[PDB]
This record gives sequence, structure tokens and C-alpha cells, in this order.
Amino acid sequence: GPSVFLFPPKPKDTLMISRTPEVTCVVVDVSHEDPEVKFNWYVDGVEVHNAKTKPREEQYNSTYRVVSVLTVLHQDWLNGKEYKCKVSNKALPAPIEKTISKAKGQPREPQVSTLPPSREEMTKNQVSLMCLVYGFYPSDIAVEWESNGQPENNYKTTPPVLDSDGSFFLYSVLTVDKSRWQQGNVFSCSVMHEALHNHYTQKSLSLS
Amino acid sequence: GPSVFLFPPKPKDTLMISRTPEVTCVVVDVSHEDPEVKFNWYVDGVEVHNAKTKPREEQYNSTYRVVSVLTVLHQDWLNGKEYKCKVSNKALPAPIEKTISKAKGQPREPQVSTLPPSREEMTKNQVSLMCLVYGFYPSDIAVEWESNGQPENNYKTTPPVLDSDGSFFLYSVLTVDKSRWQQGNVFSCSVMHEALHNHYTQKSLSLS
Amino acid sequence: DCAWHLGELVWCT
Amino acid sequence: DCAWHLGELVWCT
Repeated sequence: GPSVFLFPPKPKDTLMISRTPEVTCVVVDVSHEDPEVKFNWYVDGVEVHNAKTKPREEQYNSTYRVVSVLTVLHQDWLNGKEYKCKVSNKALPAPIEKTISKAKGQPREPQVSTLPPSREEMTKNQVSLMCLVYGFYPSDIAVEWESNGQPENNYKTTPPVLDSDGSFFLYSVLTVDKSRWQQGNVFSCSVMHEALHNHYTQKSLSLS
Repeated sequence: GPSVFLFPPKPKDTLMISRTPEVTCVVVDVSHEDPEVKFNWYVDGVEVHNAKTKPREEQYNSTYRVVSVLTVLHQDWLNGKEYKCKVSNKALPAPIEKTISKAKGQPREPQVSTLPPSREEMTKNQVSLMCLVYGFYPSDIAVEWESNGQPENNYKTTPPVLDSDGSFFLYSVLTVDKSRWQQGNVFSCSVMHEALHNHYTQKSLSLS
Repeated sequence: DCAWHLGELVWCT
Repeated sequence: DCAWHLGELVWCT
């Protein structure tokens, strides 16, 4: 029979008012014989009607996947509203319901510790810059890098790690050509999290 | 005063016997005036002595970061042993202790649903292949892509998402030049998780 | 009092 | 009975 997965919005989308967060209800293993899927969506138990219906798409072995996307309001998500996807299909004994919402608990503001290139690092042709981001709650967070108002994409970020006080931490590492660092260019890690003022902070590194 | 963060090993490292998993005890904001850091490591409360001591490195504003890495045994980690880092420094009123271990609870085996390119996808010059990986516990998992015994690195994977039964799911999407797909090349998503036989499974997609 | 990220609006207070 | 990943040993039973 079909399976249902309800994906939360991307943290960056819920935190930036200019972006559009959405929850995504994914139904896989829909049979060729009983392929109609009906979606009902609810926000705190109240039915909403603005979801997009996507055309079914082919999977292997005579099945389809069928997806429905509901745009959410940033403030609704951040206020802890519950989004429910109800999935109806003839092959299902009963409709499948999934509910998702933001993690509960007191939000806590991320702190950042920066780390410039090690002594050994400065001998190579590429250097690494690090931002350790810590003490935040919920674990939903977005970390990106930039320099001189342009994005810097050559970075890797660990998953959030649970700390002993129930907050989270991670690190992000940007790797750049050493010449760009030696020139004196400033590189910054931008952090977006709901507990920050205006959801945003930035820390900077340059050759000192 | 200094802050301590204890990072778990990478899932891939704990699952592949040929790799070397490690836990990493990171101390930041160590003062120039009191810069000595003593590390004690314990495995289920029993002190171990094989940790590497790394040279201190400069942070900004007259501080250092100091890091200690302890190699862990795959089976110890998977059996739920607790790793404790104890950090001693003159500026600290008392030593800081951090403990980490694998999530508790019955391990559950990941399932995979594959999705070949949509109808619209096949009109473009790049196509996307997806593996939805679900029903797994703990959330520690590694997903990678390959074709013809070579790695395929142009993919993105969501974080694990908690499902209503307490298991996790995610999706991973590989993007490839359409010509490579049209040629008939087989692409596979490899999944490593502790509840799989030999920690490993692979599902494959090709033009059907 | 608004925060901007790479020219895009984040949030206002 | 061993699993291999891109030529590297994963695990044996």
C-alpha cells in the first residue's frame, strides 16, 4: 500500500520574510490500479484549501508518486501551529494522517566562536575558516558564508549536535584560496535562527 | 571562560570497518593568561590514555582553541558505550565534563523508494534522481551516490525527519547530465545504517 | 529596523 | 560475507 511522508519547511524559508516556506506531503507506492489520491490539509485542525495539486509521476513497477505542497505563513510556523496532511486512497483501509510543527520549548539565541586558519593551514594553497555556532534552540538554523556582499559556497556544515543543557551546536568550515585571504578580504559566516534579533547575525574573519 | 563542545563520530566512520571513527572534544575561548588545558577521557567511566594532544591554535582577542581527538572502536560505539571528555583549566572554577553516546532504542532498518526523472525533467539538459529513505532508527545514516563503480557527487540530502512512529526519513537527489541517463547508465544510491545487514544497501535507477 | 541577507529581506522589527 | 563500498570494506558477517 501507499506510504506518506510529511516534510517540514526549510529553516531559511521560515526565517526570511522574502522567501516562501512550505510543508510537503509526499505519497509513494500509489498503485496503477487505484491511483487517485485525495489530500486534505489542516492548520490547528482547521481545514485550508490553498494547496497546489501536482500531477502524479511514474515510479518503477506500476506505481506513482503523488505530492502536495502547502505554503505556510512564517509567523504561523514560528508560533507553533500544527499542519496536518490527510491522504485518502482506495487501497488504504483508512486515510493516513500526518502532523508536523516546530519543536516546542524556550527558544535560545545562537552564539558564535570564529577560528582563523591554523599555523599549518597558512603553509598550503587553500585555507579554512570556521564558525562554531552554539547554545541555540530549536535546532532549526541556517548558516551560509559570504565576502564583499557575494555568496561564498565552498563550505561544509555539521548537523546540529545536542549539548548537555538541551541546546544545540555545530560548526561550519569555509575553504578559500590563500591569496584571497592574504589580500585582506573579509569573510563572514551569516547565521539565521528564530531567537536572533530579526533572525539574523554575522561574524567576520580577516587576516590579522 | 572557556567553552567545551563534544562532537560525535561521523556515521559513515562508525559503520565502515575500514574507516576510523573518533569523538572530538573542542575547547574554545581559552585565555592567553591561563592557556593550559588538561584532557581526561573515559569510556563507560574507565579512563583511557590513547587520545592525541593537538597544539593550541590562535583565535582572535588573545584566546586559543585547544582540541583533543579520541579514536573509538566501531563496536563500542554501536554497543552504546559512553565517551566522556573532562576539561581542566585554571580559569575554570571546576573541570567541565561532557558525555556522548549513540541514541538509545530499538534500531530499525531503512527502506528505500526510488524516483526516476519526472516528465518535465526529461525536457531539460539535466535530470534528477531521488531516493527516499525511510523507517530508520537511530537517525545516524550515510547516503551517497555512484555509477559504474565511481562516486557521483552532485547530490543533496535533507536532514533526517522524525516520523509519527518515532523512526526517521529523508530524501537524497542526484542531478546528472541527461545524456548520461539517456545512454542507459545505471545510477545507485548507497545507504549505510547500523540496522542493515553488513551496514549496507544500494538501490538502482536507469532509463526504463 | 530590518535585517538583509545578500540584498534579500530577512525580517523587520 | 562482506559488503564493499567503492572498493572499501564496510562490514563482515
